[PDB]
Amino acid sequence: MLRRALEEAIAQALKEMGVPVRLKVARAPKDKPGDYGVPLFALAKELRKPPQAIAQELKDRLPLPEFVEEAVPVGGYLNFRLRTEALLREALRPKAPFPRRPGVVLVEHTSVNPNKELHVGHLRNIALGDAIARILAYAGREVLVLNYIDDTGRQAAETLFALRHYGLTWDGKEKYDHFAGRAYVRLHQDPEYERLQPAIEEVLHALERGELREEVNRILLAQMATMHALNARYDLLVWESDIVRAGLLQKALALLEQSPHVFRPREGKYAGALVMDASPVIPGLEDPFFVLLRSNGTATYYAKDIAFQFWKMGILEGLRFRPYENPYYPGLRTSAPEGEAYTPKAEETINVVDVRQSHPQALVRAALALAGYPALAEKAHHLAYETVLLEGRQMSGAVSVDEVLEEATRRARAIVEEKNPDHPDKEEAARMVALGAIRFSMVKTEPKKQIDFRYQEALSFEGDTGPYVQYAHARAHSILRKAGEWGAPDLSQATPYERALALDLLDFEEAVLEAAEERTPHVLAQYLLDLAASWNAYYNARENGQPATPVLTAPEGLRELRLSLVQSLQRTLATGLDLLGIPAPEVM
Repeated sequence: MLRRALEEAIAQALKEMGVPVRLKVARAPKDKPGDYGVPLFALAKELRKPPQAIAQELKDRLPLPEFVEEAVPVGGYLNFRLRTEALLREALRPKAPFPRRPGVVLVEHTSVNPNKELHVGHLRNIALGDAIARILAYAGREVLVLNYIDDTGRQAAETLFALRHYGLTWDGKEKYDHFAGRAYVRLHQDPEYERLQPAIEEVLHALERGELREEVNRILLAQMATMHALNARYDLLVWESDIVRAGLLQKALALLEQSPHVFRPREGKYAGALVMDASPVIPGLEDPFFVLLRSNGTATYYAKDIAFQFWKMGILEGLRFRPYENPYYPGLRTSAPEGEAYTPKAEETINVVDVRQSHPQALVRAALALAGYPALAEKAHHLAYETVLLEGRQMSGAVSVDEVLEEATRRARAIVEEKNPDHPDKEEAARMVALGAIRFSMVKTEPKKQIDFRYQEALSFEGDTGPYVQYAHARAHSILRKAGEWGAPDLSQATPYERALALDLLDFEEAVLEAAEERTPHVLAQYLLDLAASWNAYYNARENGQPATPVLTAPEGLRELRLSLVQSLQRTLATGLDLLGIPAPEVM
C-alpha cells in the first residue's frame, strides 16, 4: 500500500528512538505543506516535550520511503509531500482483497422471529451486518455469517396458533410470511386476546418440543426471499430447537459451576438461584450478580446467550449441520437433528443488534473470562444500531420491508424511464438503483445515530445517496466504453487535476481497513461519497470556456493517463459499492 507503508516506516523509526507507539497518518490540510501528516501531540505530553521538537526528531531518524518527496515538520505535525510520479503509479495500481489471515470471525445478523414479514427495523440490521461481513472478508479475514432462528419462541407460537384458531388457509399466491403476519395481527387485535393465553401456551409447548418446525420453516423461507432481495449473504442457520437437542445450555451451566464465582446463595434475595459473580472480572458494579438459573429452576436468557457464545468459539460442541433446502443460497447450511458435527471455532464474534433489545456485553465477556478464556472475552463484539424511521414515522404502531422495496423500485423505475428511455433492461436497472438507495442509506449513518428513510431523498442521483455513487461509476465506465483499448499512460503530462484525484484514490484501502478494524461500514460509505464527489468535480471542471479535464480529446500520453485514472476510479467505486452490497450499473 502507501499510507500504511508510511505508518510502518514511522513506527519502526519511533522504536529506534525509544517510544514503541504507533501513529496514524491522515490527509494533510487543504493545500498545505504536504499530502499526509502525522500528529505528535499525544506524545508531546506523554514525553513532556515540544511537539515541534518530536516532529523534527522523527524527521531526523526517518528513512524516507522512495515515494516520499520530502518530510516537513509543521507545528506539531510531521507532514509528507509525495513524489507525484509515485503517487500516480500507486493510484493506478489495481486494488484487490488483502492476504488471507486464518481464524474465523463469526458475524451474526438478521436473526428475526420467524413469525411474520420483516419490517423496517430489520433493514438496518441486515444492511449493517452484511456490509461488515463483506468488508472484513475483503480485508483478509476468514468470515462466516450466521442467522439464528428462534423456532421455539412465543412469537412463533402466537402466529401458528392464530393461523389455526382463525381457520385461515393460504391462498397459494400471497407471500407466505405476509399471510402469517396478517394472522398474527388479527390475534393481537382480538378483544379476547388475554382469554386465549392458555390455548397459546398449548401450541408453545408443542413448538418447544420441536413438533412444529416445518410450519415455522414455511414462514422462514418467505422471509428469506426478502433477505435475498436485500443482497445479504448467509453461511449458517442455527435453530433454537437444535440448540436444545445439542444440550448446550446444560453443558455451559456445568462448565460455569466449576468456577468459584458461580454458586447458589443459600440465603438472601438469590437463595436457591444459580448466580455468576462478575465482579472479579468486571470492576465497578452495584450488583455484579447475573442470574443463570432462577430459584424455580428456569434458565435465564443470559445463561442461554452464554451457552451459544461458547459454541461459537468452540468451547462447547453438540450442533450438527446439513444442506439447507432453499432457492436462494446453494451453499447455505443449517443445524439439524442429523448432520456433521461442527463448531466455527471463532476467534472473534460480532452480533449485530438493536440498541434496545440487547444484552450487556459484560455478560458473555465475564462468562468467557470466568470460564478461563480471558483472551476470547475481548473478542466478543456487539454492533448496536439505532432506530430507523420511514418518512419521519416510527414503525412501532407499520410497513414491511417488502413494501419499502416495491415502492422504492417503483420510483426508481420512473427515474430510469426519463434519464435513459432507451435503456435495454429497465427493470434490472430499477432494481439496482432501489437496492443501492436502500443499502447505502442503511449504512452511511453511524450506527449510534437514528435514520429517517425518505424515498425521494434516498433515491436522488444528486444527494449523498447510493444512486449518486452508482451514477459516478456509470459515468466513468461510459467513458471507458467509448475509448476502447489504450496504451501506456504518460505520467509526466499529469496536471493538478490528475494529482488531486489520484490522491483521493490512495485513501480507499485505509477506508476499507479502518471500517474493518473498527467495525464501522459508514467510514467506507462516507469515503465513497467523497470519492464520487471528487470524480464529479474532476469531470465537470472547466477553464477558459472549455473542459479542463477532457479524456477523449486529450493529446497522446495524456489521454492514456486519464483513461487509466478513470479506470482506477470506476474499479474503486465498483469494488467499494460491492462491499456495501450495492450493485454498480454500467448504464444509467
